[PDB]
Amino acid sequence: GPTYKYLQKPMYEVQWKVVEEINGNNYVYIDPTQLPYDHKWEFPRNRLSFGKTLGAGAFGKVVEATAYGLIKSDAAMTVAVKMLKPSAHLTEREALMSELKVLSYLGNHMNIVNLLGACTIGGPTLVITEYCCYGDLLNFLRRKRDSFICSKTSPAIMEDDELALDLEDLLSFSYQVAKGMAFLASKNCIHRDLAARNILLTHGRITKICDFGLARDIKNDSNYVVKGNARLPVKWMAPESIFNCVYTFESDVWSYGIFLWELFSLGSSPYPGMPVDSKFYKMIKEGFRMLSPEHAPAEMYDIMKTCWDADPLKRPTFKQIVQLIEKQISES
Repeated sequence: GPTYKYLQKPMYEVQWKVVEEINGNNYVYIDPTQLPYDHKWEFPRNRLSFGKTLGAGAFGKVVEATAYGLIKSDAAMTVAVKMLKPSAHLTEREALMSELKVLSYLGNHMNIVNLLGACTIGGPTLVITEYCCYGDLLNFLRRKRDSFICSKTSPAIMEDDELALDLEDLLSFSYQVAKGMAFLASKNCIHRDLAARNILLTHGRITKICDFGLARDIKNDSNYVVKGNARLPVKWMAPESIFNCVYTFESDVWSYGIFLWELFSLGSSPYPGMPVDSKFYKMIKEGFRMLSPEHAPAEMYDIMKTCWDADPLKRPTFKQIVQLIEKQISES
């Protein structure tokens, strides 16, 4: 209804950013509304059947659905559908349109959650993406955790996957996520919230980097902390990024280092037991770092440490990380 303050209610926002140029120092981003939309993506909404909710946030949700003829003309497939509230204002719907445009611009890669289609006419805006049957990687690591150190106990069952977790899995996830992020970086794209909770797993134990924002309300997740005017994933953020309030290619790399730590720690939360407050920010800026997880190979811990270099310029690029891990594989 009518309000007497200009500041608009919180609404869904586009999550990933595309960089136009770095003149600094500072980043200038592309305005996503200016990107094209190809109507080849348009899918008759009557060909969707909605199932269970996968995750819901304050503004909308993502649901499991079946789609008929979406990719192969005479076949049904399971997909994930992103939606706002049915009466969402056009300005909020436009954020979903901009998201659709960014996904289209990025293009397809095995290690992201890919765009499959959209319903932008004839009703509430829907974005159709890949369904990842095993859910998020953080939960997967936690369910499978006990099997890493026991070969007698039956591994936790997740859908059809009754297999144990081993070092080969962790090395594979490390490599896959690095490739996915190298892909995003190659398109000048910044994720801003890379973490195990936002990486999904599908058939073949393939990891897919996700934009999960619509599917949770961060007020209910203690890994997001009030810091100034925002609630932020501070334990995954680079110190200079927290201080200057800017997300960069180098701060995504910092996050990948934190991801490697939680990966080889089998789903433990970072800086365990450490209060997140004035003292935490100070200690990280002054050089405090986590030590190696028990299960992390030395070369992976070494990558972690470089991802956490106080100087953003000295951190590896994702391209360089991919090369390093591929060197590991060849020598293995």
